[PDB]
Amino acid sequence: GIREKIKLVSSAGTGHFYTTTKNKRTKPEKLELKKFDPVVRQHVIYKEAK
Amino acid sequence: MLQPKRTKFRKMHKGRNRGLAQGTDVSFGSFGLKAVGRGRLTARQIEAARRAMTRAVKRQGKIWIRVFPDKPITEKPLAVRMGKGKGNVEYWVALIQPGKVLYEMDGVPEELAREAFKLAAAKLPIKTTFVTKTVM
Amino acid sequence: DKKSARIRRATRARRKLQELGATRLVVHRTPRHIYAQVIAPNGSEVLVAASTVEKAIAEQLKYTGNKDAAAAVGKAVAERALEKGIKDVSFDRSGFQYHGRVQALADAAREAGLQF
Amino acid sequence: GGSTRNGRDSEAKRLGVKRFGGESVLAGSIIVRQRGTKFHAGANVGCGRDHTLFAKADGKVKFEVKGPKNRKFISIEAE
Amino acid sequence: AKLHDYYKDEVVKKLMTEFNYNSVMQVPRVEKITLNMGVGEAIADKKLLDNAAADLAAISGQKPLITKARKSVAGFKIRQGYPIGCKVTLRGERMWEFFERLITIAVPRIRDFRGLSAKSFDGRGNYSMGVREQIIFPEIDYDKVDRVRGLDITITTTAKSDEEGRALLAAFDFPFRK
RNA sequence: GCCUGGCGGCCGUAGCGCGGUGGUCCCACCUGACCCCAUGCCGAACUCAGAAGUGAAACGCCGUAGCGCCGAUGGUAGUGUGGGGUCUCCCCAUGCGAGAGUAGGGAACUGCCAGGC
RNA sequence: CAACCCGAUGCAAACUGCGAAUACCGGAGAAUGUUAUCACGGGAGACACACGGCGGGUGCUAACGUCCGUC
RNA sequence: CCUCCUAAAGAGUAACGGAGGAGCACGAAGGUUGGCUAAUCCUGGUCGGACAUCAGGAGGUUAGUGCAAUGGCAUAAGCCAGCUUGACUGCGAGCGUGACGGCGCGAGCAGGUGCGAAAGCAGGUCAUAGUGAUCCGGUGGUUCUGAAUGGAAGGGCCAUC
Ligand SMILES: [Mg+2]
Ligand SMILES: [Mg+2]
Ligand SMILES: [Mg+2]
Ligand SMILES: [Mg+2]
Ligand SMILES: [Mg+2]
Ligand SMILES: [Mg+2]
Ligand SMILES: [Mg+2]
Repeated sequence: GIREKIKLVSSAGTGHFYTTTKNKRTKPEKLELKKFDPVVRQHVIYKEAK
Repeated sequence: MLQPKRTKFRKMHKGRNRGLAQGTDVSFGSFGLKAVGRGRLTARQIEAARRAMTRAVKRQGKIWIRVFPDKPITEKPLAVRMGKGKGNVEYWVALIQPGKVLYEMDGVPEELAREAFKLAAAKLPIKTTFVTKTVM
Repeated sequence: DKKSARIRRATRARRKLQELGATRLVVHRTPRHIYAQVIAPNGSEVLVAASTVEKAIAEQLKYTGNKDAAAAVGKAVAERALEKGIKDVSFDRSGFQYHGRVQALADAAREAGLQF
Repeated sequence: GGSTRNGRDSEAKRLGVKRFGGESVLAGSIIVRQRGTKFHAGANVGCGRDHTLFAKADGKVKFEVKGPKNRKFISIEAE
Repeated sequence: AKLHDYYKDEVVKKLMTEFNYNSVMQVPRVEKITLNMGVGEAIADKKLLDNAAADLAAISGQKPLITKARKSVAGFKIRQGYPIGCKVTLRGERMWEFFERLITIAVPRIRDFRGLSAKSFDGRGNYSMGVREQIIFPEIDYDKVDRVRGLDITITTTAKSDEEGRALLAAFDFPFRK
């Protein structure tokens, strides 16, 4: 395994979030890369990824 | 004493001969030994036949072997139940059928050959017959 | 061959457009001339075609294949392909890099009326 | 020994041979892996992720063979 | 285009009559020098090469093209990628301005030279040659420098064949030998 | 109608080799390049502005069968149904009928638009 | 001594530049068939099969052997 | 669980039959756009050695696909680079495949994105393995419920461990 799980929270105050994984080791920095949360009905940045 | 130096697969299935060979008429020497029967050469025979064959023509003349073993054929030991994976390749058989020109003589009288093959094909299981050379 | 690589370099689009089945505007370039013809979906028959090797056009031309030349053409292509009715099509740069004399005659045909 | 195991069904094959009623979007030819065992063409294409010859607008099936060195190619003519 | 002019000048006509070439096109034209300078090792330092490159640039003004390994199959090393070269072909003006840098003040700036091997034939006037050592040609205060250097030099002329290659290139005092 | 270019249709009887031939119409190579645009170096390619030069290369056409390639007729192999001989294989009636090989064929054919005579 | 390559010769369940019979799918049509066909619902039993023909794996192309397909 | 054969040219099939693989990897190795095209050998070239790099010729999927095998790939699904987050959300005509639970393919619609001049392509990777039903709970959201009323605990619904 090793490929730890990760959750992408919406930059917007909204609580909606996305889910995926990433190699905690190799890549130190946490993943940030936008998406679309139904709530705001608009695309937006998504942070948090160990 | 004659087998494939290498095989992509360790064990060949089984199958069965379906008559009519391909290497009929001679195409190397000038005589040869034909099939006339169906069966398989234990390969250990082709030599027993070849050896005796040679030993007569002595040195003189060129000999041929248009047949080859290549086929595994396994054997399961004595005390051993059925269904334990296929057995192990004990020997190597050579599938031949009516027509296959077993061997082929060339540099020798049609006398010191007709009575060299006749001497040869007497070690083999499958019946045989002498062959000339056929013009066309 | 320089010409060979060219063809294969656009064989894709020149198939994807086919897949769609839409009248396309084919443009062919050359050191001294500029060509433009609007072939039908079947790719067999050509509906309209205005080029620089045509007396009429070339007549009022400074030099064939001079961007300005590869512009008046596209317009004439539109002019023709419009009186004929053919409006709104698909541009097939065909190997050549949409940028110069091709980025002309194309938009010189766009503004000319053709939709794409 | 150490030999056995084996995959499963994975059916894969033509399910719309020759001209068929060809629904609005039948299967036609699954045979996965196949990008070239059968190619997408005509009023049908798709060629899903698993290379499943889609089959668009309803109609008879064709099954041809054209350009790029033979090539199968499946297309559907309307009835 | 100094030496360049000479071509279309006294040259050509000479080669023309050389074998009554059917056209002023069937005249083998000098087509780009190539250069290369095999990096070698590299892995050891991966520094001297960035220099060796700057050295390759010393001659040809054009920026060196650090050639990367390929097949990877190397008892030497080579891991598919990894740095290992600096070719830099020669184009027109620089192709002749450089062909005005040597065969005059480089090849002549010998080290012994008793006759340049006129043996580099192939089937297209293709002539290549190694210098064995940076002839110290107009580098930069060429004294500190670095251990040896050397490199390669191909001509790649449009010669129909080395059965003509030799002829051309000779239209200019090409070292060679008898 | 002949020749050339553009897009196709069919994809090797359409391909390759070999010998010949065509040029300010077309096509190319070709000239110049600070520039538009471009080289992990290079105006080579991509690109622009175009003279002067040449069909050399490329491309097209013509011929040539060396090689690809197409390929009968006959027989052979196999096989569905019915029957029969029979130790793992065949045979007969009947319908289907290869593959290879042989005779031979063969140096593509064609539609639409444009340009030149 | 022997690699590649050329010519001539064989072999292959996990080789194929070839390729059937035929089985299967679909469309049309006549005739025959006590709708044989499909769907929904009440009731089941049955999931130890055996031999024989054909195509096979396994076994020794051994077994009234064993394991599949098919009648 | 995946691949090939057995498997008799649709599907499907057995054995303690013959062979191998998976319990992952990737924020790029995904998307798009522009461009590119191998192995191998021959000859020539400083150090270059059978085999580094350069030149020319031959050759033509004999290379390359992140990992098995099979099928497939030049319009490349191979290789390079620019900009990027479609590895989006709600749905889904109609199918394939299953005894079932379930798994798979999917054009097109709505809202919003990225790349392209545009037609257009993108709901993850050439495809087929890379997985665990239910329960019991954990976390976040929601005014659905809330045992006299208002709240709350707990429960539901959606996301998820
Ligand atoms: Mg079958
Ligand atoms: Mg039971
Ligand atoms: Mg049972
Ligand atoms: Mg049974
Ligand atoms: Mg029994
Ligand atoms: Mg099947
Ligand atoms: Mg994969």
